Amino acid sequence: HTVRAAGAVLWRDATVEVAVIHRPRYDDWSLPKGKLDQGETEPVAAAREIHEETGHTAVLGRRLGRVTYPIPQGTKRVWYWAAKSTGGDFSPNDEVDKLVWLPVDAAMDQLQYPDDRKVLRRFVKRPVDTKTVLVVRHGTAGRRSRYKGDDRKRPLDKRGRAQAEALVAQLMAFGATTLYAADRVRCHQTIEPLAQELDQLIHNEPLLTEEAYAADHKAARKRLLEIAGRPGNPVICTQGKVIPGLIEWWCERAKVRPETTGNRKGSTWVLSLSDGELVGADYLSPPDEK
Ligand SMILES: Nc1nc2c(ncn2[C@@H]2O[C@H](COP(=O)(O)OP(=O)(O)O)[C@@H](O)[C@H]2O)c(=O)[nH]1
Ligand SMILES: [Mg+2]
Repeated sequence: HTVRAAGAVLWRDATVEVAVIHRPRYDDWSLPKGKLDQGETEPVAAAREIHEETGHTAVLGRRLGRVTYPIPQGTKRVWYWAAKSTGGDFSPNDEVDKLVWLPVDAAMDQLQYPDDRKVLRRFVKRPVDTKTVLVVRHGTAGRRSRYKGDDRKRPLDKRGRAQAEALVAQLMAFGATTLYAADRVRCHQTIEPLAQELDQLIHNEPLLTEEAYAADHKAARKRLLEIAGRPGNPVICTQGKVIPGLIEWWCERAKVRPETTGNRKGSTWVLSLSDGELVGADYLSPPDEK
């Protein structure tokens, strides 16, 4: 069998130091990680494990790949994120009796596992103090053909409503702060729950609809870059025939290679930016898939 897990390179600005945790059961030094709970997405599990094992709150940034290791029951697969500490503090807990904050070179020597050193090597390979643009395809909204009335007003269905609710924890894991939605009800409804959680208004985006994008893709590219340049971590909820065009264009321009890809309803692209440059493009499956 295969056990899905998530973890992080937790880091702080002491000047970058990384957290290394000691687990006395095994007597080893590692990166924080743990298994996904039922219904949990990898990013939400990573943030929870950071809090349970280190005592810190954090904001996830760039994805740092996956590590597979054998366990008695079969295989454990762990997706890792860079995670900047935002608060909290370490007190000993069930799994961890010691935490040390080390510069990356010293942390590399402290780690027990070759695959944790590979993760830390990926961490240092690019900027970590990043901002994040979260591009979300709206949730499930039934069929255009079975809908009577303006297609623009077609609402989320029950499943899509559930996806919208499940996206709050996932987008908050990345420190979402500002909200944008293509001019379609189904796009606004996907981030409505997040708008209530943040108490933030959704800015309507006429240029990022399928129809607008098809007629004027250059206006849409320029609008994406403008949103990306504003302070904060914006969420942009749009449509299936818009997102691949925008993501592939930006990744080809920046020479960024996405490790995963897809375009499902409810999916999220985490775009990591440093000083205006794209440095990561991480596709997350819908919260009720995978
Ligand atoms: N190769 C490898 N083994 C690990 C790692 N973490 C834990 N283990 C080993 O895998 C087994 C299960 O540990 P773990 O995955 O932490 O699960 P838990 O301790 O039951 O929560 C134990 O033998 C661990 O020593 C790792 O990063 N790599
Ligand atoms: Mg283990």
